[PDB]
Amino acid sequence: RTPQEVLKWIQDENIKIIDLKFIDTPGIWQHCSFYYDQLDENSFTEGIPFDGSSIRGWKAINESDMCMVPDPNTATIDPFCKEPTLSMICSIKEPRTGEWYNRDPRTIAAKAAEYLRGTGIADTVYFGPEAEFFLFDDIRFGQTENSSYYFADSVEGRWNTGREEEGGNLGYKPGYKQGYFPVAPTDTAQDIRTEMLLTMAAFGVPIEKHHHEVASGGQNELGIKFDKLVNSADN
Amino acid sequence: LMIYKYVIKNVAKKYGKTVTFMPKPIFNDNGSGMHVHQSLWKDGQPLFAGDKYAGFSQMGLWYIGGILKHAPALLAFTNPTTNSYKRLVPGFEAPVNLAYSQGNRSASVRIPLSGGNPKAKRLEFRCPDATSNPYLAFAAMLCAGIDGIKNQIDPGEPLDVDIELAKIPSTPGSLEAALEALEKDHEFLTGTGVFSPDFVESWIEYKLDNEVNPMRLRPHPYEFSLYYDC
Ligand SMILES: Nc1ncnc2c1ncn2[C@@H]1O[C@H](COP(=O)(O)OP(=O)(O)NP(=O)(O)O)[C@@H](O)[C@H]1O
Ligand SMILES: [Mn+2]
Ligand SMILES: [Mn+2]
Ligand SMILES: [Mn+2]
Repeated sequence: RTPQEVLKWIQDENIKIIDLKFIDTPGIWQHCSFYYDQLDENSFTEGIPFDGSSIRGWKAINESDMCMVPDPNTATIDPFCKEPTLSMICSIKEPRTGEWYNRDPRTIAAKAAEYLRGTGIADTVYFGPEAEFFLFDDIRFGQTENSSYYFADSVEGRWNTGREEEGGNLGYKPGYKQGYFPVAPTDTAQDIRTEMLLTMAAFGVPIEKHHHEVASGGQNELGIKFDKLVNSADN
Repeated sequence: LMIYKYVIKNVAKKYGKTVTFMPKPIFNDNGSGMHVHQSLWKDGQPLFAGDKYAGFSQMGLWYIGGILKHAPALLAFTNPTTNSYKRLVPGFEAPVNLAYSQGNRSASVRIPLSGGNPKAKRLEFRCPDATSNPYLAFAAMLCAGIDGIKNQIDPGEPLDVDIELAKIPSTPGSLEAALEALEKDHEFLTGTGVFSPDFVESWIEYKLDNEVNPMRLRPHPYEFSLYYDC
């Protein structure tokens, strides 16, 4: 896809809002939404302004102004927006120099793939990440001067086999280290994992599989295909 | 021992508390055992004092012989509950292994370290627990002891180690197993006249009908932990 094809997309489908996404230094996705008329051909080169001093590990208040440059190849509809919203992944431009920002993790990533091509060893590096997670029903944490606490909860949690539940306690709570990978009613996350897998596919992610993981109390994993460095970190 | 058990229970009740002498009330923590020290004496003199192993006499070694040889049968009287076998489990904390040793608190029979005093020379049978009838448990252990001197049972060689392990004879793993060992080996009790064959038979019958069989019938909560999904 190209800047013009994305602009034609917005005009044809009457998309009113654009959600531009970009990563910060530690690894948290940041975003800013814009009314359709704010995105033109120049947004894909010069970028859109923002405060680079409120993003962790970036600019200092005195040299704050930065630019968001969206990638046309990342455009899809964000399903989590009631209002049909087009979403794009950005890279960060330094407005002072006009060059890509040296602290932008997505710039570093592109530079790494540019370096590989420069050595003559290879032209492509394929990365296949396998990120396990926990699906919790509750989380309570805090720490004051006289306290420190965390309380994680899940219906699958083995620590909950003797508890009174609303109408009532249906058993089948996986045992510790025994979640990989008994069927339902032990596995309570089949429908949700399929939804997680199918919705990210519509976002442009190459999808493969899904399974319940070793841990009791919601450990899960979704399987996605490898891709080129930047594409894989985008995925 | 009966007074001991009575005052403890009653002072606990006085202070609004409750006492149990059951071997294993708490899982993954120490059980309640009744280690029983014993020694034979004649004309005021200690007969278990000598120049053999751990400062013991040949008679003392022989008394241990009997105890160790008759230990599985002795357990029908010294450990007479299904719960006894939750404490007498290999590992936590022993004494599952039928051997004598000095200082070793992992052996069935322990010879405590006496301060060079003949009067303090004795064996500690560690297997018993406080669910036993002390009158029956003590009479039984005496009988096995005497038979050991009279036959003249070699206790074997001491085991001075912590924790191949199949080389050493083991105690019964259940109440029925101890009751089986009593049916096979009860002549050291009966032939004496102390216990009647009538009593020995009624003991096995009462324990099977009122404890072994009712227990086999009842589902255990941990069976839900292991088997609810299947
Ligand atoms: N030649 C390759 N280069 C890079 N990644 C690859 C390559 N081939 C496969 N992969 C990816 O590596 C990931 C591995 O998933 P999978 O095929 O299940 O291997 P796995 O080792 O059995 N997974 P796991 O059991 O959790 O360790 C997927 O993203 C694959 O697409
Ligand atoms: Mn995994
Ligand atoms: Mn996998
Ligand atoms: Mn002791």
